[PDB]
Amino acid sequence: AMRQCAIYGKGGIGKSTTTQNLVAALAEMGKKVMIVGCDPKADSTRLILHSKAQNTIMEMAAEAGTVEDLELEDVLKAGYGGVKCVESGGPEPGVGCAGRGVITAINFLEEEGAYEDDLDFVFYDVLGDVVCGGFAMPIRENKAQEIYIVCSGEMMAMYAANNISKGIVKYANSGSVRLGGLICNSRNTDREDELIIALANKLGTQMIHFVPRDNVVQRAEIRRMTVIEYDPKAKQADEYRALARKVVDNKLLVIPNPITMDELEELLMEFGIMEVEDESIVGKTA
Amino acid sequence: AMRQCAIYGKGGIGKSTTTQNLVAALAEMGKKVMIVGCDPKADSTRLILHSKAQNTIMEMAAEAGTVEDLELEDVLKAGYGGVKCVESGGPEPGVGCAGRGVITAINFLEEEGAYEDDLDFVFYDVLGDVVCGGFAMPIRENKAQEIYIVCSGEMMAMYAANNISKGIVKYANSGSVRLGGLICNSRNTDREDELIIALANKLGTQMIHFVPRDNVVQRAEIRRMTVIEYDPKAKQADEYRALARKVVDNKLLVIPNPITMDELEELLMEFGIMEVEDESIVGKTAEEV
Ligand code: SF4
Repeated sequence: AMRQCAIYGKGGIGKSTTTQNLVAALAEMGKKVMIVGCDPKADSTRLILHSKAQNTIMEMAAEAGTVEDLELEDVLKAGYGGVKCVESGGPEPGVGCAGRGVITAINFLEEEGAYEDDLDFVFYDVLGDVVCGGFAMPIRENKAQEIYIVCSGEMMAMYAANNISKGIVKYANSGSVRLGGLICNSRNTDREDELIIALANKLGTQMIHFVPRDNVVQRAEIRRMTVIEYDPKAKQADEYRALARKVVDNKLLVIPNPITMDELEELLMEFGIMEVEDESIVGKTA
Repeated sequence: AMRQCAIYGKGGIGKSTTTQNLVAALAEMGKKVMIVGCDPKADSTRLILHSKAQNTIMEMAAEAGTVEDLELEDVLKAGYGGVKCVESGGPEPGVGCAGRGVITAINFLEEEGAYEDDLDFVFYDVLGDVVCGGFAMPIRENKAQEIYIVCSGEMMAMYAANNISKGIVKYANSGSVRLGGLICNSRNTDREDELIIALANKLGTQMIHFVPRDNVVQRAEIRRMTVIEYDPKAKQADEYRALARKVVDNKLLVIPNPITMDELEELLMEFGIMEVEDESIVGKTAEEV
């Protein structure tokens, strides 16, 4: 039956590009898939639909008067391989809450029968900069049972993974939301692969796939498309199919073990990302 | 007469380093200052205190029962130049709202008379990666009158500048809160100064200063310090004394004119940041060439 997944991770490490490339690979294997974009920039569907910007549920609602008058056809678009795409829309600057926006989007999709239409998979594309109650809404309301965290071998992306893990610990007694694994979006940095496997081991999960950097991703991105669609023969295309294969097959759903800031520094030093701090020069004029 | 300011801007562009270097020059120049860190990392005070991490109000309250069981001395620490320091602390991951925490920290500091104590400036350091109702708390509740925006000549920094400006508009209508200027944190990107001068004009504001890239900032950072403390004769110190002098003298406080997404992208393209899109290759497979 339909699996409900979310991809969570920091901004500016290519999470949405990895999400759309994975979803493309899943359509190619013959799964029927929906992407529900929950990023405030609303950038989670452009490579499926070949568009500059999909009209969001917030925008279309606040324009049809309210969500009550909105037609599913203005909001749900089909793109590469029949993948169905919808955007939440981010909060209204200075007043909104992403928790309220995501609930509106989901409640609206249920009501119109989106979740029932032959779907194998739904992927919530969600921001993990700050893991407040708003961005955790898909977890609190038991909508994303299988979470995959995009990170990279850098402090802030790994801190965002840890905080996402703590969001999953909080809802543990409540429902069935589980961490299914980490995805490492490569930044070309030494031992990044080994850093994310070790972080996975300490979190009690797996690194499910290492996504390499390859120029073919940007060649496809400039054309508003996925690699699967642009160049089905590319080495990079086989890397997205492999990750799709491991996600379809995946049974390792856990409640993770969040680590301390001291244990995070310890992995980042051990893997050559961070240096010994020389406590001796602290507070001292030149 | 105490001036209540907020520095808003996206993460990963050096915002908190610029803020602390600005507060450090103001203290060097006779001013009594308080920094209220509002970033979830709670990174707004380390270079003032030469400290690894300042205890946050959220962490202390939860361990001490509630915020009512805290004393001022455990929360407000003084560092370089008499500069008073406080970290709100960020939301409990998965449950909390950043605004709930920032409002709890601000009521506690008023209640303990920390705003009456011979103060020239309060500076809130606020993350602008998403301008929800939470991170606008200092603006919705009339605590910050003058907002300055750190950006850089990068797409996401300037998208953040524009959403922060729309946040000011929502409250400036029916409030005294105003936009005081853009501060460019250089990334040594070509024509950055011009891009931010142009964005400032389109918004109705000024580019109050351009902060260059200088390796002497990391020399100081590495020792947990501001450049004014680490080497006042440095060229980069006068940069921070100039930005300070302009904030002290500033009388340009505006309701901004936010720009559309198209008007912003045409800026990025007019100054060589964003590439012009070739519409003829959109949707074209390699097999179609
Ligand atoms: S919960 Fe998170 S998103 Fe909602 S308002 Fe508070 S901070 Fe913003």
